[PDB]
Amino acid sequence: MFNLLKPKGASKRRKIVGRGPGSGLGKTSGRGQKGQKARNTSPRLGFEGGQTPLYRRLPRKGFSNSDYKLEYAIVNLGDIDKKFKDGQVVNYDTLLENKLIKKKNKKIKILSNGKLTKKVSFEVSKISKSAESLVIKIGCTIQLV
Amino acid sequence: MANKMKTRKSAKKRYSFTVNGKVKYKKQNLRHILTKKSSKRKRNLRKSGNLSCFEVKRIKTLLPYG
Amino acid sequence: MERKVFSKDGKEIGTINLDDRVFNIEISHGSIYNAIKNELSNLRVGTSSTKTRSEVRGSSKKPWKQKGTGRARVGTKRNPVWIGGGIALGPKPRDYSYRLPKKVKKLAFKSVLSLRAADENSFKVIENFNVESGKTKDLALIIKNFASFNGKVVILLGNDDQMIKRAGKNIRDLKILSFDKLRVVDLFYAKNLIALESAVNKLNEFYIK
Amino acid sequence: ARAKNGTVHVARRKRILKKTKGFWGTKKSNYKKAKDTLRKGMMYATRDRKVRKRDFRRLWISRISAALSDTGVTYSRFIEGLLKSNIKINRKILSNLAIEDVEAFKKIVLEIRR
RNA sequence: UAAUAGAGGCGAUACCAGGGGAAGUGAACCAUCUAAGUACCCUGAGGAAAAGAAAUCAAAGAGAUUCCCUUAGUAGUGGCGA
RNA sequence: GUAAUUUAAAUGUAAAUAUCUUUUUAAAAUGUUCCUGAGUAGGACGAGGCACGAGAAACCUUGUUUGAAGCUGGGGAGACCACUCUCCAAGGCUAAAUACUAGAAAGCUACCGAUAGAGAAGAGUACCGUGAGGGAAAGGUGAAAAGAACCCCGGGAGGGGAGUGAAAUAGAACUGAAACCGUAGACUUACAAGCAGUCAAAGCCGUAAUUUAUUGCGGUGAUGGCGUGCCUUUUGCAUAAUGAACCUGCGAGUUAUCAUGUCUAGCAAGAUUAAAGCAUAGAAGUGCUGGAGUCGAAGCGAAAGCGAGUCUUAAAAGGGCGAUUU
RNA sequence: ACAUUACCGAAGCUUUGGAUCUUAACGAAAGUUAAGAUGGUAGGGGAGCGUUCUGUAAGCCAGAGAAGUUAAGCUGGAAAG
Repeated sequence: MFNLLKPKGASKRRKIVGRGPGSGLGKTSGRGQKGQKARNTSPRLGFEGGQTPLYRRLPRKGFSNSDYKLEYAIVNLGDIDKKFKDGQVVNYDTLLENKLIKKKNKKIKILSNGKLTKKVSFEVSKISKSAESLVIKIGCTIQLV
Repeated sequence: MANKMKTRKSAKKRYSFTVNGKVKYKKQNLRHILTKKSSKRKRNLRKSGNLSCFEVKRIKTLLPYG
Repeated sequence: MERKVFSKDGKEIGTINLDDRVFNIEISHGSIYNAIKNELSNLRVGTSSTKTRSEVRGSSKKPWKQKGTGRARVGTKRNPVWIGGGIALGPKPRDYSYRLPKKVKKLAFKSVLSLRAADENSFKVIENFNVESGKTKDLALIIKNFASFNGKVVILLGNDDQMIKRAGKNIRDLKILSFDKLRVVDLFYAKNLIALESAVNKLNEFYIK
Repeated sequence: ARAKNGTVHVARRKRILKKTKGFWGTKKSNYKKAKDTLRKGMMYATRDRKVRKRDFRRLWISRISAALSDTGVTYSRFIEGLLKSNIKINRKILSNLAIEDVEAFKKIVLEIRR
């Protein structure tokens, strides 16, 4: 005897249905009276009862351009300030080991949320104009790779 | 993986999701006979719109992943 | 925390330190509960089965005409309603195993160890020994010198001492566990818990990390 | 994991049959008829528990009216004088009084007629 | 005609390869499509079979074939309807 | 019997060692010639397979036709052209990883316990149909037959005695209910129109108290008042709408995955491993190893692209979608 | 028909005893008071009884009598025990 003492609310019971009048889920079991829905079914296809559905009244807009996206990771100046220090090269290797990106992507971009105060060296693939202005102003260096 | 819910492609090609819930879409009636339609009507039909909040739940069911 | 160490004859020999970060964590009864559930669910085979309408032997011929006979309509003889027929919504083989997050499992281990060590009498520590003969008399003598609560006894080891393990595989209410292969259910329900100081040290660096 | 043990239905039926002991014909032994008759009986029991108050008050009124038939006081006037002279005795009490001890009730009536 | 050698059929109401190939449905009809190479039929052997050592993948620098986890419900296709 | 060990004359299946069999009895080394897979590559028309339905429709197989080059070559790089990068067909084999268990042996189960479980604890038998084919129901004495010697009634069966046995309301069967059929005792009923019940209530009977015939536990109940069985379906049913002979068993929102919401547990700008491997054990575990991938961390625009801004536009000029307050 | 004084008459109202919930107050809290609020199908939310197996359980209770029907009595607001 040690009485595991489960935390409360850790397991709802169930919605056992069709098991008597007193349970509130009696003969009809939550389905209503009759019709299509009383017997397992509902016409799925976003159906509006034969009215032309919304996704068929509206028109389309174009391709998705996948298979040709240049997808790659965003890193912000506030993040660099919070995580790094002076003199090292913010690049693929250091951001990867410091866990700012994952080594699936290798084309990082640097954005300008938060503020950066530390002189650093950068070896990145793209940079926003606002961010490089702020970074040159603080006195860092920028090589585009 | 045996039973991944399939998206509704014909709906994907027409609906888009904004960051906090709303659904973006392209307005109708600007595809076809256009000479008779007034210029301000056509200009309003060009700009994209947002759907009423009443369809968002059904659309979220139609696009289980997007 | 500090703890007295008894010799293998029941008498005190020395003292040992139980690290607080393992044996004095605040108890997480929620993690203990989740871990116990998981350890006992992973132990199910879950191979029970049953036959539907389609797997009971028999033909799918309509037993009699739809209209005119005077009997209740029926489609096949192995109708779930009919006696001997299939079984609607019965049990089918299924996988009951699942894996808890490792952090939760670790926290449960720390919690159960702290909960057991909180009590001075039921938890005890014995200086390293071994049963070089492999017999069972010697081991049983050691337990029956220590254990008092007439019930489950769990011995903790700091290695894989095959002699002790195969000497204790036959004791009545005994469970031998190495430090790195713990089981929360055995720890939680053990009424006597006897650890070696080798096991104590290996547990300290095992769960401090 | 089969969960069959049918020590439940016999229990329900035994309790029902225990409560339906003296009923006529097949209503005392058969499960279906006993349950139907019992369930309508319990509803009758509730209704009648509320009706017993009306029935007994009606009886008391009739008894009072009978005990007053002698004198010349119609008991509407008797209730009248009773309230007007501020005697807050009860219909049950007066009805029982007219039987146990008639002269006390008669004295009350003489006193009302004022 | 002679000589040896290998086969006939059964078994597995399983698996594999080759050939033939629906219909009930969904699309609240249906004719495209779907179901589906599904059921089933037939021809072959094996203990696995088939396939298997690039006139290939594919824009990455890899390196036979097959089976998993992911990529991914993605890329495309579809009376762009399902 | 089980743990840990261990029987092989003979037979079958496995490797290893020689025997045996076969092969090289040689390679690093420059340019001229020969060959390097022919109705084949490809093209036209008609089809199929590729996720890809003629669509811009590659490529492969392929029916009807046509038809090449020979490394100074040819094929492919999703119409095609050029360049470039790869590869060298039209000859034939290949174990392992992988699919499957009718079965054999050794084991396990929050699998079943006789309407369950294979149809079948006795079997595709009995039975039905010309045949193809379809297809049941029936488990239990006692610890041991130690099966009731003998006697009485009876033609027997069977029962009553005597014996065996802890028990014979254990005698061809354990526990033996309900539906159904009875016996005996108590009470009520043959002037009365009762969904059979409930609320009141005299008398009779059983029983406990209070010194004892008046109050309770009770069973029956003359008489009074009230009361249109139930289920399902309908605007609406006692309805002469539907359904049930009764009773006892059996007999319906489950499982596997995805989406999303909430609760619980844990971590946190991060969270988390999947397949799979190792170790111990034989204990379909659980402790590690394994980060490939996914969801957040920036969105906007058809896209290019730009980014706390972006798009619509010469315009932040106004708005649309964002955010600085996660 | 027109006047005077009445009475009877519903689960309405009032009073008595008891229970739950909402709000407010008091109280460390538990709870104690005040106010009102609880007919109800579809349907939504919440709280429990009971059955079988598993861990607890190599525990506890049984031949001095388990399980099961079976007579009577008793408890709980209902499932029931």
